[PDB]
Amino acid sequence: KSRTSELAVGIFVIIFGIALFFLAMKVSGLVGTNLSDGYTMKAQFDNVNGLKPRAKVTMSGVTIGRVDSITLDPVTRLATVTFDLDGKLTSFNAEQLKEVQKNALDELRYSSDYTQATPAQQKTMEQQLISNMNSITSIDEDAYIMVATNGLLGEKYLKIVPGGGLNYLKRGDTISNTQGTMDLEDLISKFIT
Amino acid sequence: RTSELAVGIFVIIFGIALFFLAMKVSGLVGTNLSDGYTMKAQFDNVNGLKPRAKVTMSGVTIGRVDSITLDPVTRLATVTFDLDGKLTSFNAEQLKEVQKNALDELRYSS
Amino acid sequence: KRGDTISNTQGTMDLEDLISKFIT
Amino acid sequence: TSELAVGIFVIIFGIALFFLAMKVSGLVGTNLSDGYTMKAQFDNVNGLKPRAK
Amino acid sequence: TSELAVGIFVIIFGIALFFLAMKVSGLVGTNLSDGYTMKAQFDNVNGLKPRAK
Amino acid sequence: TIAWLGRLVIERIRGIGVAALMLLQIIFSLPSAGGFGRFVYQMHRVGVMSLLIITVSGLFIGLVLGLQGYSILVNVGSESMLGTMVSLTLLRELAPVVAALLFAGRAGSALTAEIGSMKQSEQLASMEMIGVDPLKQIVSPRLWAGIVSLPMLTVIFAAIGIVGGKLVGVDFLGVDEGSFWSGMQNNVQFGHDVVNGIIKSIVFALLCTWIAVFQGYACDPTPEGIATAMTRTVVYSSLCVLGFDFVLTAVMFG
Amino acid sequence: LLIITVSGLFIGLVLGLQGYSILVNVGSESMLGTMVSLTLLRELAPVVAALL
Amino acid sequence: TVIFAAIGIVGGKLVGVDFLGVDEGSFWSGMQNNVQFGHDVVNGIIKSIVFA
Repeated sequence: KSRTSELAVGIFVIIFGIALFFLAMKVSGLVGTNLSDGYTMKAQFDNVNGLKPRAKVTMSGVTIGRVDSITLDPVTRLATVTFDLDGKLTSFNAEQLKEVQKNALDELRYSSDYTQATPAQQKTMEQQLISNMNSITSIDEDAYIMVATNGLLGEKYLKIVPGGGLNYLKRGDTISNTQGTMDLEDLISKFIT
Repeated sequence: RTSELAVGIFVIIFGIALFFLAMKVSGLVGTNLSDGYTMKAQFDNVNGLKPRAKVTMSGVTIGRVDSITLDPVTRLATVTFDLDGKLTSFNAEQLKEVQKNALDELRYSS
Repeated sequence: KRGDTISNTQGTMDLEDLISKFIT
Repeated sequence: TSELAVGIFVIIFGIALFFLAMKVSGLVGTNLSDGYTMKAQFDNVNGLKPRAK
Repeated sequence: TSELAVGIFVIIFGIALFFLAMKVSGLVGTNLSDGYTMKAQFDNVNGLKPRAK
Repeated sequence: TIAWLGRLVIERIRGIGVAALMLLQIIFSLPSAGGFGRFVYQMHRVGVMSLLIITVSGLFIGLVLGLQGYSILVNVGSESMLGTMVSLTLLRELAPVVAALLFAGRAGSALTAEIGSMKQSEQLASMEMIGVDPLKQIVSPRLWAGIVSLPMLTVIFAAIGIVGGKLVGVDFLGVDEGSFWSGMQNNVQFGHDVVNGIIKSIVFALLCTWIAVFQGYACDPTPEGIATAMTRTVVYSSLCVLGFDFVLTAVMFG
Repeated sequence: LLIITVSGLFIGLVLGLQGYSILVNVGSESMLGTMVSLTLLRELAPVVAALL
Repeated sequence: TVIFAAIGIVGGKLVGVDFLGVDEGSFWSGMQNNVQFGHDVVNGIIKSIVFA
């Protein structure tokens, strides 16, 4: 019965390795997955009272991303919050991008002054203004961020308010225009007392 | 022996009689055969909305929110909306009545 | 009829504007 | 082997303390001392409780 | 052969004993941080819990 | 000294390899349909004979959940919460585990003991010379009775647990039938609160019965081995149910 | 000890995940402490341990 | 029984607080609020003497 022995171990190793894989893989349905294209962004704030890691991010009320980390800079007194946004929702489809690239340039060359530039300069501007868009998402130049509340009880989350700009921010950059929350004793000090 | 198999059969029957109780507990959802009607709607903000949120006309339940997505170049939300047509489609008599009223007026005002 | 788009817009309103409506 | 049983069972005891002390910390209550009783009169204690602070 | 039995003995055996202790103390009572302390007066700490942020 | 553990581990794991091979043969090829008409008999000893235990335990679990739920829920929402918690607890976590372990006990040790004796007495072995493959004649209907029986028992356990919960939570302790029933309908979806209980039940039924057959059909023909096999089938299927329950629930509701 | 320890770890992790997926619909996560402790101390340790 | 619960609580925290984003302070506070060593732990033990 010496010959059967070997085969038995080989079967074990394979069935067992599969079982280990199954566990490691299947649990990813809930833990360890970003569920996104992975672009990140930064922003700074004056008051982030009641945010949590894993609070939602939205545009127009559509879930668009996650708040990953919160940290304080001790010499500026500002909080820094890091985002994780999903490219499938924030990037432009390439066909849509063609439209975006072209209408952005029409405003930049005709409402603004690129057509008055040396034609060589005009081409240079168009070439890099557009090749730079291979690095962008839909959030424009004037987009706000502010912290948001969820329900009349619940955890605090982050809101993006787009619109009115021409150019776009590159993934990895910092959104500059931000506004902080209000604490309860200071709604009171501002409007009641 | 039949004295042993009669029971083997019995247990499955029992096993069904209390299956039903499980269905009374979950209730009936996901209706109805005239499901096909779906609708689209545009919104500026959908912050608290969810898949499986209910839909109403005058408070009667008539449908479900199925999917919420963003259009990145219009910056609008678009909602995929299952309208349970069983309660919104006209039956033949009812159709004749709305149809007649609307046709009578169509050829009077135009 | 069938599956058209309802031709009307009316979204929700956040505590942001419920508050901005008034000055504090 | 009896020597192993003796040299090994001590582990269930080392483990018993480690986890029991953890349990005390996780659910530690209030250790009162030098307590006194006092009484006071009231007109209404609606919804006051037998273990209130 | 003992070549394999010895390698098999060490794996898991030498992991599991430490594993049980470290995966508990790191969660229930052993820690390390560069902590500093400060004191303050208050007139009325109503309801502030001992573990508040 | 130390190498002893080494050898123990190596051999136990070899055995799992063997079990996998056995399972493949029993499920892979079963052409003898004419003899499978008897599995309905076999079911008598797995399914029919186990309702008493599953039923009694289901009632006690339902009543206990009722009382503990209530003493916590009076501070939060018993009117709405007894319904939702009794039904979700039984459908998601307890019918698939409590019934699975009671079954592993009552059917599992009995089944392994029976195969064990078939082997120890040499009775089983005598079939090889008659040309009747014992896997198709002895093992097949036992493994199948296990697959069908546990899932049906799992449903009954929950059905009784609901009766138990209501019997104390609503009828002795002062709660509305209306909100109990509607609460359950509002939060319990067939898809997938009832369905996931059933899926987990199938997984456990296969894993647990598979082990009971495998250990009963032991290598070493020594009387001491029957008692050892019985203890081991309870221990191994018990840990496997808990291990797999964790992963499956993690996916289903995560 | 080995069997009871492995069982305790899986039960703990299961309660954690089931509690959480219910609590996120209350929005009250402080309950993980309160419920993991009460469930194990009052009903499961005395029953799961007794049955294993 | 005690060891089982102890492992179970730790397993609970390990996922409930450490993987799932719950502020830890509320976990330990939630345990103290309101289950106690002198009551609920004691009843868990009494039941285990009976079962043993």
